[PDB]
Amino acid sequence: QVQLQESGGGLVQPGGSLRLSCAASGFTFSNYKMNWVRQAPGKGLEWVSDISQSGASISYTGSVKGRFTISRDNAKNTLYLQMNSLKPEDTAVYYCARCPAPFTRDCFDVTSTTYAYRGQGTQVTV
Amino acid sequence: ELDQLRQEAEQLKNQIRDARKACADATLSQITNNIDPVGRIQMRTRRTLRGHLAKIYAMHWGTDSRLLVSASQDGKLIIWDSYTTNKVHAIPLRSSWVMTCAYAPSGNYVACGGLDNICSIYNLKTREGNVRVSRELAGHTGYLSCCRFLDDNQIVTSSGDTTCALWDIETGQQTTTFTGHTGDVMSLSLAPDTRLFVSGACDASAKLWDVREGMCRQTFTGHESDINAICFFPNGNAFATGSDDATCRLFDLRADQELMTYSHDNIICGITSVSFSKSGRLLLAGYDDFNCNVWDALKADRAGVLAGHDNRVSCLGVTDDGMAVATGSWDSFLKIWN
Amino acid sequence: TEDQRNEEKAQREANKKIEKQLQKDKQVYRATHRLLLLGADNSGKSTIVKQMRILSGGTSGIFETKFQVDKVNFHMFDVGGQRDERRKWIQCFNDVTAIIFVVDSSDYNRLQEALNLFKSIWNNRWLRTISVILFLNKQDLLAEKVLAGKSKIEDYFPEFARYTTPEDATPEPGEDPRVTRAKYFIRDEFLRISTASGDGRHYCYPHFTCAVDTENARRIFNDCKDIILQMNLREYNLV
Amino acid sequence: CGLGFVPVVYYSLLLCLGLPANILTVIILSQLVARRQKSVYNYLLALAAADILVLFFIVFVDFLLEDFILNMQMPQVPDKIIEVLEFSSIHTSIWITVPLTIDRYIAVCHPLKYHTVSYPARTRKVIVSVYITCFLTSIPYYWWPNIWTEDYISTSVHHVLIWIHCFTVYLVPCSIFFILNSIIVYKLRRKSNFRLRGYSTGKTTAILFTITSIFATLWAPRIIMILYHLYGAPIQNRWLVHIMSDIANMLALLNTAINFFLYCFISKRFRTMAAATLKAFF
Amino acid sequence: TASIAQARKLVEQLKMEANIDRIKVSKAAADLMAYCEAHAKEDPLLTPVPASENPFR
Ligand SMILES: C[C@H](NC(=O)CNC(=O)c1cccc(Cl)c1)c1ccccc1
Repeated sequence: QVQLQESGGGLVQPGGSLRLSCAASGFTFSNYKMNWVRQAPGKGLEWVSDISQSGASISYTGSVKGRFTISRDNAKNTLYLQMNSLKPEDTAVYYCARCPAPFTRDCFDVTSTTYAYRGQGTQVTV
Repeated sequence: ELDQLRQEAEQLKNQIRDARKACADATLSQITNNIDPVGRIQMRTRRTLRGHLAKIYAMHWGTDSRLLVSASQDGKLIIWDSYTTNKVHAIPLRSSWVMTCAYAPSGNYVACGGLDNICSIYNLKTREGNVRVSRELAGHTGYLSCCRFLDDNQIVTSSGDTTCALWDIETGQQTTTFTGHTGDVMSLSLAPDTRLFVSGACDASAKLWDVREGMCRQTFTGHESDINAICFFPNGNAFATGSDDATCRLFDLRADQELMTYSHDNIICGITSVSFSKSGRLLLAGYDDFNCNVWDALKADRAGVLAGHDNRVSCLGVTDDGMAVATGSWDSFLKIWN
Repeated sequence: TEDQRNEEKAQREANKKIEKQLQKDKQVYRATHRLLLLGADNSGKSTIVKQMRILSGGTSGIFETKFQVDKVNFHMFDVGGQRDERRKWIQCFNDVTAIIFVVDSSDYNRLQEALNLFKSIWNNRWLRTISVILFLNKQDLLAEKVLAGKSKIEDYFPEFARYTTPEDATPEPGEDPRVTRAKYFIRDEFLRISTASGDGRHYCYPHFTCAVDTENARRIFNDCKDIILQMNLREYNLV
Repeated sequence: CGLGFVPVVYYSLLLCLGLPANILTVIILSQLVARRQKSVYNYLLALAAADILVLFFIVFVDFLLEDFILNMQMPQVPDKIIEVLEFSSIHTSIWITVPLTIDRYIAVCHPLKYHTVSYPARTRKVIVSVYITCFLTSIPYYWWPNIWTEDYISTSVHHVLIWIHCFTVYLVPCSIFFILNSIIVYKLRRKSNFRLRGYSTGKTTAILFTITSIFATLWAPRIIMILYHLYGAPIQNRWLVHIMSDIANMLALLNTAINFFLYCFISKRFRTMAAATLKAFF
Repeated sequence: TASIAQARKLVEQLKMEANIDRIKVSKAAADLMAYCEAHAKEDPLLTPVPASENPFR
């Protein structure tokens, strides 16, 4: 089955560095635009960053642009999000989301209702 | 307790995976290599049903395998006579955005739905003869995706609310609801015994339901993306699902897992509509790349391509005698192949 | 075969009637232009709907908005009764002449979400031939917000301080170069997504609207005129 | 005689270069499903059919056979009656291009009110009311002078006939070409278009102007000489009138062949479809 | 409590779905093969029908 399990995450001081990893499983990884989604406490789901199938269409969210650096290892079915210099705003539940359609550059995955292809997520406390 | 709940859910998933692995003896390919290949299959376009102005999402052949209903986004539910290439009816809908249409087994009634969250039933053989809205079935919160008459009184209907509903046209109420999905259920196919149907949703899983009991018996997962097409094998002990990952799977209810993948490398477009032949050897699958495809259900080797549409093909139905297949597509034409 | 012949004539007569009615409906389907209205809850798309309703009737979830200007009638479709997932019912609107996008121009918090939604719309395989008529709604709230402090759009979008207003600007007499810079900065954000794909097959037409902006139906009128014009030029050999 | 030898080879090349092209046009547009969605394809198919009619009739049975192959036919039953239909073919070729330009004017200058006043029913009306009107109003082309038969004497029927020919092939068609094309160029260039339209003139208005320019240039000589036989050179033109009259007719027929490269070969989509369909038989 | 209740519904469904008597895949696949070959002749699209019998030509 489509199973995206999120690793990493934990207690963070205001300015710590974490290697958020997404050990994905259940599909050919190097065919989807994987992207990260946060869940702020008491707030809706927001888009973090995305990386294309190869890694040539990287795009970050406006707020955290230089603080976050996404990187996928297509041969390991994983999605890294190097999060250093974490402010208290980044105290959310991060989600590792996969766009539904293979071989496309867009997807509607900001859905508050449970999107079918999105992991259980980890809480990073800053 | 919640962590314990997730842990025990993981244990149950491991148990079902182990049972599936143990039940897997070999691949269907190995045991059907003793069959001679079917060979190239050529099906010319006998007709081009040309009366639609907008794109066509759904068609459904009648029981007599002669008349069919086609729903287009203009707002029409044109019912044709395939042999005569004649339109016996042209039903003006209310909401132009229709996603489904169903021809009743008896033929007295026709259904249609769509973005209006409503399944509208039209009687054909009324006293005067003019088609009218017999009933207006409300209760779905999401859009409407697939309607299928179980009989003249009941109808199974899938929606964009992740729930299916068994309706009662006589009174307009849901007899029993099927709420076990996670994503939007798109296509559903009824059984030859009209007792267990499936619901293909956007969570890469198709679930088998009991019409009478009302509760899911066995889930079927293995697809990589949302499935928007599903149809039973002619006996009712297997089915196929077509998704946006450019593959078609064959799930076996008796073995409770996938049998074979139907996917080539050069096809990278999602399947839109699936249907079997009267023997279950020609799994036709309509893809987004403006043309259909024909597969050998026992070897996965593609044999035949039903090209000829200028836009996306969206509906696909085989006559109950198997003597024809009609592929309504977004070019507003229903080409009946043979 | 005489009985069969007369029964089949009873079918060809019905076919002729259906053909006549279908040509009559064709003279109605191609004489109207279906429009699709997206946006978020905060975006005052309903205000624009009412304003162009003054210039028709629907309460069944999908609020149709029939309006005509200069003897041509468009048909807006305010579909909002479905869920938050829209990757499957948005495919019904492939033949729509133009997608109308109303963006809440005074919300800095939910503006990246609007750009993400536009990027999804601008790149759908089934929407890649539909031009978008952007509608940056209620510029008055944005003008009040920037002209009162605490409007650090440079905070939520870090590439504002390193930004200068475009030369091809159209400032109203009472405007401030600051609010002008912000309101054209949002426009340039959306056109950045617009001018990144869709190789000359669909265009984003951006327009500024306040709450009470009467001239909204005419703006869509002219934008749709240009859209139809371009599709006819590529429909001929002129291009 | 080189003066009579050049036409033979020129018309051989014209036939072998235009008949296959327009036959391919008919073959491609007979299966193109967009025809029942847009009227321009129907107009183009009509233009191809009229090109078949012209390039067969006038260029073969009047120019190859009748001119330099047979030179034997009795000029009573098969000469004047066949020029009746040959003039009809050329008139149809011109008055199929006319409604096509009217349709383009509608679709460009009034793009939004285009499907309201242009659909494949008025298209059928105007496409079958020009074939018939050309085959009916060319019946008067039974008195064509055949000016070099036996030093004929000019009568009043030839004068009215050539005036009608002028009014039907050049003077009125060029008038309704120029005005429509000039209005299109005006409203498309002198109006503020989209900013990313740097090449908005040399690819659209230049083509739309050269289309009528070449027709006017290649049909001017024939008209001016058929009027020259009316109002010029009673006793002097006889020396070298045949050669340049043939040249004017050659330009007129060359228009019928360039009318392909200006309409069907221009679009990249049509070229790609032709490339895909040229291997259909093999 | 609502999330816990949903988890209880999910675990009940999973327990009911994993407790299904399954039959070996070789047997089911061979059964599909046998059914398909036992109905091959009546299938028109597999072995083409005569032009007279075909109602669409
Ligand atoms: C059918 C017509 N063919 C003709 O009109 C034949 N007439 C003459 O050559 C002629 C007659 C009187 C005076 C002069 Cl200057 C010339 C034609 C149409 C288009 C192209 C070529 C020919």
